[PDB]
Amino acid sequence: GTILIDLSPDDKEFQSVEEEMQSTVREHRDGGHAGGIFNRYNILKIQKVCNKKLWERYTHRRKEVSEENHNHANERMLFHGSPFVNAIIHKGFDERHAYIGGMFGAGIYFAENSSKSNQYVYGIGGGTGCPVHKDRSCYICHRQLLFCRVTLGKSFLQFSAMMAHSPPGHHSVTGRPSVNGLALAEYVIYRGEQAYPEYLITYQIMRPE
Ligand SMILES: O=c1[nH]nc(Cl)c2ccccc12
Ligand SMILES: [Zn+2]
Repeated sequence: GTILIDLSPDDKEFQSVEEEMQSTVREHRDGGHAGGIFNRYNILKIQKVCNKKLWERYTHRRKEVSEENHNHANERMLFHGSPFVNAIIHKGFDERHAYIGGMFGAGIYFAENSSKSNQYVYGIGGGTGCPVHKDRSCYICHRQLLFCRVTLGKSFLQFSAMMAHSPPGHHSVTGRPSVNGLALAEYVIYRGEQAYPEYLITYQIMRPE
């Protein structure tokens, strides 16, 4: 079902996706423990993920949510890092991609900061790092992130001091850091059909000069 189309680095689509990656790196409170130490990426490949059944499943949900929310899907593009990226692009998001222990209950988490999603590429809190070197700051091994279409609908705003259900009458949760003024929002959805893994980004973190 799924096919991957490579974007040309010469294509403005590839460049705006790269731009969204690079411009949303920030420093993290763990000093790089989970995702490694870096200020920018070496982007290796960007692919468009194409799956007609998964897309129809997404837009069918999007229209439902839209209809329930002052005609507004509230659709965003957000990063998602996960060791199960191969399964997500083939079979879609589901409960086995839910972060049981997350701050906003058991759902599927996305971030505005690419560097926040990079923390999850090798597992929760970076797991034990790359499979080859066991290094959470590995500069050699190739990482992948998804840059996804996410339907938020009516989003419950939850300020944070940094499968379950949406709070009644809402279709997601906005987790908004209230202490770190440079940290962008995270978002949690509770139905796999509310996200589509539109781009697959293959990259390395770069060692700071
Ligand atoms: O990109 C992400 N992937 N996985 C998780 Cl649990 C997560 C949790 C918070 C913020 C971002 C992410
Ligand atoms: Zn490695």
